[PDB]
Formats: sequence, structure tokens, C-alpha cells
Amino acid sequence: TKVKYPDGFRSWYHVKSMVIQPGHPLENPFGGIHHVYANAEAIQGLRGGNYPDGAVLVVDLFDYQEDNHALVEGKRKLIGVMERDAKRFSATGGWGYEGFGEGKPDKRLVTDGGQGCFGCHAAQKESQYVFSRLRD
Amino acid sequence: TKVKYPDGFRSWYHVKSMVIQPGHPLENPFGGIHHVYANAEAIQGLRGGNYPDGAVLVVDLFDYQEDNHALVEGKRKLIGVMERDAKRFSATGGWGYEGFGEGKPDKRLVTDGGQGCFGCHAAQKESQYVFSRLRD
Ligand code: HEC
Ligand code: HEC
Ligand SMILES: [Zn+2]
Ligand SMILES: [Zn+2]
Repeated sequence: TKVKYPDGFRSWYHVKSMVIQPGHPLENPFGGIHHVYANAEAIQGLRGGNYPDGAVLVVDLFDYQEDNHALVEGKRKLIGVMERDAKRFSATGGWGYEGFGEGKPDKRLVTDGGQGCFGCHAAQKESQYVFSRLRD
Repeated sequence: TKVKYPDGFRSWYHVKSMVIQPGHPLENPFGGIHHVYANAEAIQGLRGGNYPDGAVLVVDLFDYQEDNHALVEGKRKLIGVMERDAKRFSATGGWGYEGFGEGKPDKRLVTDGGQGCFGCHAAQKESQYVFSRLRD
């Protein structure tokens, strides 16, 4: 009942990106440039299907440096991972919630079995707990 | 002698992102959040392998909006496209250069056979006229 580290996530479908700057309510700790990645299974959910067991969403969070009016990606801060399993992750609405510090499998960030993650993602129950929207 | 519209580039490997903000010397026309994509052939060349003919790099440029210390992706402004053909695009260092307004296949932008594009990209002869570097 631990989220598997999503090996190869970096080769998945890039869903969207956002910059969270200092002053954002979520600055600690989602401050930075982030990219959302979906595996094949998660794409079915993003396209308007039911999220199937084995869907994985990853949010990939980088530091950035403001250099002469460019924001330039620096070090990877962490990844967030949502792993679909309606049974095993039933306590958090069928998604397993995990963080990996610097995107390393040995740096698990989640210490409450994902209740805090779920507490915010709950606001999106009607879109199956996923904020990101597919775009061209 | 024309660069093909890179159908499906949104499914390709996401190489990197950067934000160019007001004040940047390249604000016209490179202002916004841009995402770099690489097909399989392009990935070979980015890894320090060589670029096969049919390698395609895309730079996907979005407008952004400020939204309470978040930069949020808005409308697509354009895509830039580099298509590898050592012989056919030999006048511009073996890469064909094209822009598509709003990434629409019908809004081709380049009028000088890509000499303008190649001029800036020539700074990067040492790495085959590619600025982007693979990251983790
Ligand atoms: C609100 C106060 C949040 C808490 C606590 C957590 N997340 Fe979150 N998450 C949030 C938003 C507003 C977004 C969308 C960002 C965007 O670019 O639109 C996200 C996104 C994710 C993603 C990408 C999938 C998606 O739902 O869009 C993942 C994989 C994700 N978040 C995981 C995650 C984990 C593991 C958390 C606990 C450590 C967590 N999030 C907390 C808002 C909030
Ligand atoms: C300098 C003033 C530039 C001119 C004119 C053009 N491009 Fe460019 N390009 C430039 C930089 C500094 C970068 C890297 C951006 C980053 O995030 O690192 C790019 C990138 C591209 C890419 C992605 C591949 C790469 O080399 O990194 C493509 C596909 C690309 N640019 C195409 C392109 C075309 C078609 C142009 C003429 C319309 C063009 N570029 C002009 C700098 C400059
Ligand atoms: Zn403020
Ligand atoms: Zn600035």
C-alpha cells in the first residue's frame, strides 16, 4: 500500500506546466516550475474516460532562477505521484499519494498515508481528484 | 524542400521548458512559456548520439497570464520546428527551420528559407545548432 516509484515517467505524455512564484498560497512546498506527466492509463482519464487501475499522474517540480527576465529551470525539488487503485488506495478515494524528494525513489515525502494530499485533491472529486486538464 | 508539420509532436518526449518575460531582449517574438519536444530520432542526437534524417525538434510557445503569483499557460502563439535532412537542408546546416502560427499547419511563418533562424542557431555549431540539453 505504498505508491511504486514511477520509473520512466519523464518519457510520458506532458499534460501541462505552471510556474508557482513566491507569494502563492502553495509556495511551501509547490513553489517552482512544474510539469504534469500522465501514463497511457491516466490519458484515458484525462480524455474523459474513467481513471483505470494503473493510471499514474506525476507532477515534476523544479527550482528556477530569474536571470535577465528569463525563468530558467534549475534543480529538481521533488515529484508528486498519484497512482490509481480503487481497492488498495480506497482510503484516499482510489488514488495513492506519494512525494519523492529530488525525484529519488528513496526520499518518500508522504508521512500520513496521503490524507493531506487527498484533503486538497478532494475539491476535484467531480473530475476524479485531478486538477490538470488536457489541452492541445 | 518544405519542413513537414510535426503531427503528434504533443506526444513526443518533453526535453525542457523556459519562461521568457517582458524585458528579455528576445521578448518579441519569443515571449511566453516554451516547451521543447523531440521525436525518437531527435532523442538519439540530444543524447550525444548523431541526428538521423527525420529527427524533429519542436519549440511550443504559449502566452501566459499572471494569476496570484502563478504563471498559467494561455493560448499557443506558435511552434518552431527543426527537421533534420543533412543534404536537403544543407544551406541551413542540415536542419530545415519553419514556424507555424498558433501551431496551425496552414500558418507557415518563414519567408527566407530559414536563414534568420539559422543565423541565431549558428552560435551553437558545436552541438549541431541545438540550444536545448537533455535533463533528468
Ligand atoms: C492543495 C492545497 C494541494 C495539496 C495539499 C496537494 N496538491 Fe497536488 N495539485 C494541486 C493543484 C492545484 C494541482 C494542479 C497544478 C496544475 O498545474 O494545474 C495539483 C496537481 C498534482 C498532480 C498532477 C495531477 C493533477 O491533479 O493535476 C499530482 C500527481 C499531484 N498534484 C500530487 C500530489 C501529492 C502526492 C500531494 C501530497 C504530497 C499533493 N498533490 C498535495 C493541489 C494540491
Ligand atoms: C536567437 C535570437 C534565435 C532565433 C532568431 C531563433 N531561435 Fe530557435 N532557439 C533559440 C534559443 C536560445 C533556444 C533554446 C531555448 C531553450 O529553452 O533553451 C531555441 C530553441 C529552438 C528549438 C528547440 C530546439 C533547440 O535548439 O533548443 C527549435 C525547434 C527552434 N528554436 C526553432 C527556430 C525556428 C524555426 C526559428 C526561425 C523562425 C528560430 N528557432 C529562431 C534562439 C533562436
Ligand atoms: Zn500577492
Ligand atoms: Zn523579470
